[PDB]
Formats: sequence, C-alpha cells, structure tokens
Amino acid sequence: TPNQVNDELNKMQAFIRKEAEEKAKEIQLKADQEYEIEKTNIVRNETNNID
Amino acid sequence: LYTANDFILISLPQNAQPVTAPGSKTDSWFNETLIGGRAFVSDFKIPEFKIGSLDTLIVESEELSKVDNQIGASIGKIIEILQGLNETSTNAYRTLPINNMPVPEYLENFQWQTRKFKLDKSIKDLITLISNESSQLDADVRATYANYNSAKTNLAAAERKKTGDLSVRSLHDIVKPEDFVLNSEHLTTVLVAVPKSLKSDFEKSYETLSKNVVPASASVIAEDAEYVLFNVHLFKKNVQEFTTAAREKKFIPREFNYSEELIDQLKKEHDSAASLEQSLRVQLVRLAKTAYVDVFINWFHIKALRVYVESVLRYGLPPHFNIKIIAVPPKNLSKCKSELIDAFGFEPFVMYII
Amino acid sequence: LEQILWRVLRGNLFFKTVEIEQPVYDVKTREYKHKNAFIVFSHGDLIIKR
Repeated sequence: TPNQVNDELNKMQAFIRKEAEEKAKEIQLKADQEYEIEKTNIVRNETNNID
Repeated sequence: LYTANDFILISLPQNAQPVTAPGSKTDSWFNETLIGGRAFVSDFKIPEFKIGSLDTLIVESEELSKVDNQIGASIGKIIEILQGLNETSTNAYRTLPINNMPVPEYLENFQWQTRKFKLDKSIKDLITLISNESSQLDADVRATYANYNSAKTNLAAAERKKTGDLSVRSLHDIVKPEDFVLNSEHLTTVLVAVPKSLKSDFEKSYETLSKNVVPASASVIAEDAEYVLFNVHLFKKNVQEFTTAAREKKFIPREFNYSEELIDQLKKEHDSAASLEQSLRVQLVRLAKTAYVDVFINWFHIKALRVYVESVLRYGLPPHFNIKIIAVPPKNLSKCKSELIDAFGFEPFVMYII
Repeated sequence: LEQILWRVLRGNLFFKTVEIEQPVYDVKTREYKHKNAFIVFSHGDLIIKR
C-alpha cells in the first residue's frame, strides 16, 4: 500500500524537477541571447564613444 | 469490423500489465477480453511532445474538456442538420464518410493532433487553434442553417400566395387587363371579391355599388373555395362605390395590384424563391459534407488533447503512455465498461471516452 | 475531501491527515465534532489557489 503513495510522490517530484529544469534551460537561453544583445550594444556604444 | 456503432477510447501506462486477469501481455489480454466483447483493437499514435507546468497542465485539461464538450455539441448539431435534409445516412451522420472514407477507416490510424495543423507549437496554442477552427465551423453551420431557413420561408410564402381561395391568386394564373394593369382612373376598371358562390349573388353585391362607375355587373367564376372569385369592373374614380360593391353583401373583397410590372415581379419572386431553395439545399449539403470532416476533426483533436493531458496526469513523469483503439460492437457496450473497469486496477482508468 | 482532491487535482498530491484529540465547537453547526488536520502540499500557484 505505501508503494502507491511512494510512486505518486515520485511522479510529483519528477514533474516538479522537469518544470524546474525547463525553466532553468529557458532562462539560460534567454540569458545567452541577452548576453549577445548586450555585447552588441556595448560594442556599438564603445565604438561611438571612442571614435 | 462491426465498428459502425459507438466506440469507447481509453489509454493506460505502456509499462502496465492487465489487472482483471494475470495476462502475460496487456495487448494479448485486451484481445482476449475484446474477443469476449467481439471487438477489435489497434494502437493509435497521436503524441504531443510539448509539456507544460502542473498547474498549467490542470488548467489545460479543464479547458480541453470544456472545448471538447463544445466541439462535440457542434458536431452533433451538424449531424442533425445533415440528417434534416435527409442526406446523412444512418440517422445523424453515423455512417457519413470522413476523409473520403468511413469512420473506422478514418480512425484506423488517426493522427488528429499531428500534421501541419499545430506541428510542434505549445499545447495552449494548439488548444486555441482548435477552438478557433471550431468557432469558424460553427459560424459556417449557423450561416447554412439560416440560409436554409430563409429559403424554406420563401418557398412557404410562394406556396401559400398561389392559393387564391381568400386572397390574390398567383399572377401567372391571373389575368392582367382590367385587373389593375392599366384600368386606372377613368380609363377602365378592376374589381375582386367573393360574394357567395353564384353570379346573382355577385349581381346582388354589385347592385350595392349604386352604379357610380363601371356599372357592369360583377362576374365571379373560379375554383377558389368552390365559390366566388371575381375579376370585375369597379373604377378607381368610384373607389368608395367600388368598396361598397362588395362590402354590403359581405363579399370580403380581395383586390390587389396586378399590373404587368407587378405580375412580372411576382413571377420573378416565385422563381427566385424556388432557385434560392435549391441553391440553399445544395450549399447546405456541401457545407454538411465539409463539416462532417472539419467539425469531427476538431472534436477529435480536442479529445486527443484531453486524452494526452489525462495520460500525463495518469503518469506525472516521465511522459509515456499507451493509447488503445475505441472500436466495439454495440452489444458489448455495457460489458466493455465492466471489463475495462475490471482491468483498470489503479473514471478511475488512465483515460476513457465515448 | 480527499476524493474530491484526487479527482479535480487528478495529478499526484500528498496528504498529511492528523487526528484531533477532542472535538471543537462549530459556529453554524452549534456542535463540537471530531476533526482532523488538512495539511496538503502541491506545486503550482494556480493549483494552490484551486
């Protein structure tokens, strides 16, 4: 009988872990895109200021 | 195949084993039980890779259930409309072909959530697209029904206006001269009434006109109610006397304009009513033929999304489930409900549909 | 309550029922009845609100 409860808890924990991993991967991709954008913006600003 | 009757879909974890009987193989156990139900079962692959959050999953499942109910109601309405024109065989389009094939052929390898429509978008996006398609199909069905209703009303009016028993008869069967075609002012005269069923009674009514204008006795001869129906002379210059030519004897006059333009317009209106009836019937038949595929596919996609959501809820993670066919003869409808519940030792089953 | 929870929240949600030693009076019921703890845990803000 406790086996069913353990399986249910495992499924819930796995769903939570999958959600967290997906959120972290999405945040990482967004951060990489924003890093590229910020590098481009900073390069443009530094070229404008220095030149 | 014997799948022409209702079909009951279901899904279960692919790692599960039969619970009603300790069968070695779940597919073999189902085939043995479906042998008891005289049914046939085959695997269906209709996946949806995108997976949302748990709260998102619950919200999506509830919305999918609501949308599936709405789409099924629309499909039933479309089937009823198709049966209304006596075009859908087996009552409400039970045997109506889908995808140029019967329902068992259409659902043999169903992939309603697959293909170009929502190939890999989010589940919420797929639900929104399905809802939009269902709404468009419902609007088309409503337009077809309204067109059929208008055409039927026009046909009824055309049929009713041609009686002439107590009203103006059909202009095609009517006589134009001296019947409001010209016959105006002092040039000529026009009259119409129903005094009893004899010429003397018509003469009795016409005597009350006081011979102000058009003193000629009224003549009434027609099949209208096997009684008086006249095209007589009563000049508009004596419109009061024209009315008195029928009012005194309770002739109940039914005079109306029947000029050449009026008669041509009446004939054109009758022809237009008939043509509109035929064209609306053809358009409704075509719309129902399209809808028996479109609305059915929308409802099937909503049901597939609901089944996928339930399977995800029935497993949690990792996403993995086995979906079974729905076909079952009508005799085993109740027994299959017991047998499936018997094998679902865990609706309590991972999935179920009608 | 547990059956309603497992139906509406068909997913996995743990429960922590704990019995109360003595009954507690109710306002509308005007009576003291044996009670139990309704501790429950689940993920998702919308799920928690539901």
